[PDB]
Amino acid sequence: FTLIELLIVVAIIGILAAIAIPQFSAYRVKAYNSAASSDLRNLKTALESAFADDQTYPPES
Amino acid sequence: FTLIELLIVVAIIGILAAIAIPQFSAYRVKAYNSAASSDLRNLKTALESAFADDQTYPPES
Repeated sequence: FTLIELLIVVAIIGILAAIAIPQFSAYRVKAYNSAASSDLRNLKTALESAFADDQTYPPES
Repeated sequence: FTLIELLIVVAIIGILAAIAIPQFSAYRVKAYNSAASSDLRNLKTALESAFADDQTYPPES
């Protein structure tokens, strides 16, 4: 509308364009880690189930 | 739901994935042993029954 109105908008667009976007890197690597430790604690039950069938842990591959 | 909610889950999955799984090796070898000593104490009764039939322990094989 008025030149002064178009001077507040550009003064607010500048504000709302920098709101300290956080580093969402550590908060995701923790999920990838806790998939692998879960997966290992599960894998152990398969190994120690299979031993109590065969008196041996499985052959590799 | 919220990023903080997905930060407690990964903080608990990490806990419940390490609960000091014990070594269930000695607690099974004892069973295998007590099968063999039972089996021997039984085998002795067959030998010393067979003697009191024949005046001799059996021939081998």
